[PDB]
Amino acid sequence: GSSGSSGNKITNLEIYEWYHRNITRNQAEHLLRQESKEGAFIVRDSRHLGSYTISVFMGARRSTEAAIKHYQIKKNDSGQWYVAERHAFQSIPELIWYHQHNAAGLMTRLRYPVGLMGSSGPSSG
Repeated sequence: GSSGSSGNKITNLEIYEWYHRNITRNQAEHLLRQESKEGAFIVRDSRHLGSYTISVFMGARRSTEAAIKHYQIKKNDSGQWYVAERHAFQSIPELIWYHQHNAAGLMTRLRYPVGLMGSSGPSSG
């Protein structure tokens, strides 16, 4: 089971921008699609569980199509978050703290930290 508690939680992500909360698969990807540039990454919650998933834009090879990956952040017995299942951290905002400078997990070096306030994008129709 999963039931929150009374009051605000210690962990604060909303403060950041790369932490896209209150979104869904479509949103995560959609946002990246707008950037369509290697690096565009983000962080959302797993409607399934109280976890967090990182959505990065890989982009096709011949820049002809779009590519978006989804790295689910799991936790080990040591209650540490990890994406590459090789480097465990103590806080969510800590795992990406380094990654940004150096992936360190067969992942692209985050370049464009897609934040809540997106740059700009046209509307369907």
